[PDB]
Amino acid sequence: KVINNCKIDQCHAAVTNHKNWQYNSPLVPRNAELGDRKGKIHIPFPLANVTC
Amino acid sequence: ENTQLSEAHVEKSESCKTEFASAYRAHTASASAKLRVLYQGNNITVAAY
Ligand SMILES: *[C@@H]1O[C@H](CO)[C@@H](O)[C@H](O)[C@H]1NC(C)=O
Ligand SMILES: *[C@@H]1O[C@H](CO)[C@@H](O)[C@H](O)[C@H]1NC(C)=O
Repeated sequence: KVINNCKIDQCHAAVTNHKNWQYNSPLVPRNAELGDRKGKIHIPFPLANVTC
Repeated sequence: ENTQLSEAHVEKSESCKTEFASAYRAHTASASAKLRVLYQGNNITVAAY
């Protein structure tokens, strides 16, 4: 697309359509005011008792 | 005129099922004993409260 009578400045662009999910780190901004959940995954390697 | 919102809270760790300390209250105790008795040339053992 082409826009007439405008400078290179005063314009903003972004990519807006995604088809995958991602973990919600505190280093990335939120999608919207109330987040929508899509799934979950587990943490491996539990603890146990042993002798030394 | 941009803003930022932050929040946090506190929870309990999963490792509390293995590493923990317990606080108790005590009362009066009981007693028990074990003995050896020599009776007509033989050794016998008894156990009682
Ligand atoms: C062994 O681990 C279990 C949990 O896995 C815990 O309940 C128990 O107190 C542990 N015992 C010792 C002696 O560490
Ligand atoms: C068992 O009795 C004998 C005597 O018949 C004695 O010499 C021995 O010391 C007794 N046993 C123990 C463990 O004291």
